[PDB]
Amino acid sequence: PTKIWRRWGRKVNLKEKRYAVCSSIAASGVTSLVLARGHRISHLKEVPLVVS
Amino acid sequence: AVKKVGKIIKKRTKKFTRFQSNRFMRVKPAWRKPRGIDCRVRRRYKGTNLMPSIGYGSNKKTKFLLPNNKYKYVVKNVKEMEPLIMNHTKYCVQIAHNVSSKKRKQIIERAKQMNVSVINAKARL
Amino acid sequence: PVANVYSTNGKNVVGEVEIPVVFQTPIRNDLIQSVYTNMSKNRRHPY
Amino acid sequence: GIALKNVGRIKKHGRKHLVSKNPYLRLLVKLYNFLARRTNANFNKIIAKRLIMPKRYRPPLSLSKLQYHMANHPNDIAVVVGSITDDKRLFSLKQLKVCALRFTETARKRIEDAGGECLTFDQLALKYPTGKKCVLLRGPTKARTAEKHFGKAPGKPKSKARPYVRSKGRKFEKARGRRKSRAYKK
Amino acid sequence: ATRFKKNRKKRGHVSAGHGRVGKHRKHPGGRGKAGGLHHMRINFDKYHPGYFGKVGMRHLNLLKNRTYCPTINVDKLWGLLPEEKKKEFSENKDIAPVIDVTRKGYFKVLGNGKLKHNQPIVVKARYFSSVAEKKIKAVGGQCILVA
Amino acid sequence: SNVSNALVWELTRKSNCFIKKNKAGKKGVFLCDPLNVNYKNTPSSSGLVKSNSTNVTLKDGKVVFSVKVNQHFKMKNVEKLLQQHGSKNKEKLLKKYKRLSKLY
Amino acid sequence: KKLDVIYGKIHEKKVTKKNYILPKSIVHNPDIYRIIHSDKVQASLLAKKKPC
RNA sequence: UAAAGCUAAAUAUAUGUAGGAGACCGAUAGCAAACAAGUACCGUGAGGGAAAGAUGAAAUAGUACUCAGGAAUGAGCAAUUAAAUAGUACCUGAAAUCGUUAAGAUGGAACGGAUUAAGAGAGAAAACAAGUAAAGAGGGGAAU
RNA sequence: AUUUUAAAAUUAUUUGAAUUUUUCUUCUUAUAAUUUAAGUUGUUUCUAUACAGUACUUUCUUAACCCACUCGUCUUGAAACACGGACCAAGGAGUCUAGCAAAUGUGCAAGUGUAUAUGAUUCUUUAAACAUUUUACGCAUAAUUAAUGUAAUAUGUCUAUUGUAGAUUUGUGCCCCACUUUGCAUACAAUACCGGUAAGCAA
RNA sequence: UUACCGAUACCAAGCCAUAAAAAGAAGAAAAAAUUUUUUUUUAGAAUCUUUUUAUGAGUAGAAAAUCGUGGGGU
Repeated sequence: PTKIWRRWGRKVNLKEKRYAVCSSIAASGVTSLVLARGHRISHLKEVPLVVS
Repeated sequence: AVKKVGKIIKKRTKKFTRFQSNRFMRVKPAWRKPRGIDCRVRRRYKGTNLMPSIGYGSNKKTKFLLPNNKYKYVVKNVKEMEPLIMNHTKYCVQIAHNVSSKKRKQIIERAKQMNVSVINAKARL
Repeated sequence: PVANVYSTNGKNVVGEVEIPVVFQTPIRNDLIQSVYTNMSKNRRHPY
Repeated sequence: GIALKNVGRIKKHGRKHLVSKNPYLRLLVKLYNFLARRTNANFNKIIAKRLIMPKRYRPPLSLSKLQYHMANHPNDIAVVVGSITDDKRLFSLKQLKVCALRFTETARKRIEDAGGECLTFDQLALKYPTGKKCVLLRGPTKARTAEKHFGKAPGKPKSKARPYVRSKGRKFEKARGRRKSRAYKK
Repeated sequence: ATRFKKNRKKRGHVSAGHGRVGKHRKHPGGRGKAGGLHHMRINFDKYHPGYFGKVGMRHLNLLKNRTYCPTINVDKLWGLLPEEKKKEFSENKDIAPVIDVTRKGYFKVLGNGKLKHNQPIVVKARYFSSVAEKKIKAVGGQCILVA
Repeated sequence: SNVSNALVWELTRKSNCFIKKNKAGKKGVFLCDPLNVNYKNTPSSSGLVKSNSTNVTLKDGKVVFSVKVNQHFKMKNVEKLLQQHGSKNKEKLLKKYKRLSKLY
Repeated sequence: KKLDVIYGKIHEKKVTKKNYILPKSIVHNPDIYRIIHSDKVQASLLAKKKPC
């Protein structure tokens, strides 16, 4: 019988979490990755796109 | 017995059937390896239900192609047929079962003007 | 290494900015995937 | 029927592929597999093999042992397929050119402050593609605590294996079989 | 995790990898640490030599704070302090560092390792090893007892 | 630096919005980047791996010629355009375009 | 602009992630084919051999 | 500073009530109970304790009329509905089991493996003909 | 798409020689071709000048020759005169938590894990994410002894114990090799030093 | 004394997989019509590609790679 004391959550190393966030930002900065993830970005000028 | 159609060798036809599936209704013919203890088929007794083995595998130069010497590719709309624009000689197309009559007609006409053969071309008409 | 800044009207480019060094970290799709699975496990409701 | 060993198939042991799905390490393994194939260099063959090893066979090498191993030839470059860790017991460093998989922040800072330089394996492949003046080093692959429990069982005569215990006071695994006063000793 | 489990790969194999002969029964050797000295004695003596019996006298209520004392060896005293200050103390011979290891969290200074030759250093600690003090004043330093 | 064509291929060889496996006829895998001339899932053909690449594809029923930074344009015209933005591949592109032109 | 502040450059008191250092890479430049095509290692390579 | 006394908060809540949720179950599952369920029913008693959801958008469309029948029913040239082989045991409607028709086999089992042969069903996506000239319908692209 | 090449053989010319003395004698000199090299090629028919038939492909049903005991299971041994199974559907069995270890992946590294908790224009999601005013705690960083306790070369040297093999490196005989140079990991030993116990001395 | 028949063994050849090995990170080929067209192809995925050799029973037991099902992100 399913019990409520299953390991629902996971403790993640803070350094590993920060690494993951940094790598996600870096990946968002490269065009081929943003194209490969599924966004239709063929027409925006640059991928690290910043607005006023 | 092997069958040869040009370069295509099928090392065996009459696919393997599960042991005793002929005389038990609850035993479906889908192949299962008889684990057994005194199992006849597992022991490879003569004259009963031989087991599949990798030796029957077909030549990998002609492994997946249809009787038309073309690999089948299943498509759901007109946009999945773009890659065949430069594979028309080695791929044939097949429309997915759940595609409606308009998408079917559109796929057929696009394949015809791409001169890509269609397997189930006369379905739902 | 700079990025152009654009106006809310896309037709213009306003003063560019320098790309933060955080964009130079290793990309590490395996690490991102594993950390993601472990992290996404944390919002589950019990049954 | 033929009477062969292992039915005639040569059996190799150990790793055959990289297990880590780290894209940079995969790129590095590709580069050094190509280098090992295309050059004759046993240097590159060894590096290609070592990049593949598990963590326990890429142990850290401290700064003190690095600079001790590179004492006699000072103008060469030391290549380690593990990590380089700092050694607080070391008082001074001196001008080390070290290629390594990774450097801890303290070790990197200390090496640059001493004036040497830290190199990655792609830079090593760029500048010394054959391994001229390059000394292959590795840390202690058997110093780790897991090996302290391995070998002859603790209980076999003259065995040095550490037992598995909750704690290590006087009342844990220390009475009968570990001293002459209680039956026997070890 | 459950789809990576080894039992899944024995799904149609009758015995589930537990033997057609010996079977998987429930506690066929006993529960927990039952058979030590009787039928698990080889395991107990081969892997846990000194398990049985008692040695020593009892300490009734311990109060570990009384005898708590962390140790540091002399070879890490210089690494306790930052690199630039290490260089300063090395270049200047008229000044010495005074390090209170008790503040860093160490109560006893032990004597393992080598101190730098002709480099004085004054160490404050609650306890000192004999060889630790010998090395400290061999390099021209001093040990100061604090509490 | 941080990225490379090889590194991009390492990241995108498997996980991709453009990859189409052939589940039924098992042998094919197609890569359908906007800059993939032939739809091979290959670092030498993948338009998101290549530094510069040109191809022709039909969009909303119109054939458009594309160059990789990411320029778009609407047979003689295609030859002139290919000469203008050109870096065997040219002939393959021409024949692909001539096959595309026969599409409604 | 705040990304540099958050991740260590131009530190300010309550914004910079305290004592966090951006992850470094195993490789310095991942263009392994450019390094292979570099003339120093092209001169290093032996002549191409032949298969069975 | 015992042998007299009071005292809020931080704490717990398989109960009751009321809110809100979920990588939960989906009618042999989920509570025993999705329903007239702690019900029907059983036991002298303490107690034990089920089965059972689904027409259709709409019955404010639930089958009118005729014929034959004692009637139940059945049939229709009749009828609601998009549909009645959705007719109230009503969505879909599997298998076991049985009926009708057709084809075949048939000397104390039946089935099967392997190889062919004879029949009978299906079939053209390789299992011939690209182009060429004409006339008929169409569709697109570029060219002002 | 840079060995179906080169060579070998053969044919036709060609230079010289040799010899078994020549209509297949051998050895090369050159050229040109061939294949006996350097894994099957050609011709003619038919299918057929068709659009699916009486042909061809295929499924099924029936025969025929040869073969074929009832599966699961315990067992040395099952077709068993061993047990379970009339049939069909649906359900039906190594899981969850704690704790330990090994393995491997990942981060950081003499450190590592920010525990409970706090904050903060985040308060559908969010019960998650994010954060932590320059000695909380665990594990590790030092062992050993019942224990008072004691605690790792040792200031001649920022040096890093000694051997025997041994990876790598350096030279002389950018690619083989014997001597040189360096001596990772590790293995086998030797040495010191720490704790305990003996023995000797002992203010 | 001969000949013959006779295996899932032996031999030659093909193919499948397993193991190991040799090696590898860009240029036009043919054919059919009539110089000009038309038809095919014109490769480069490193747990990959090409080629080579040997090998293949298996309960209990172990591992890898595959095939499916409910639900969740993309």
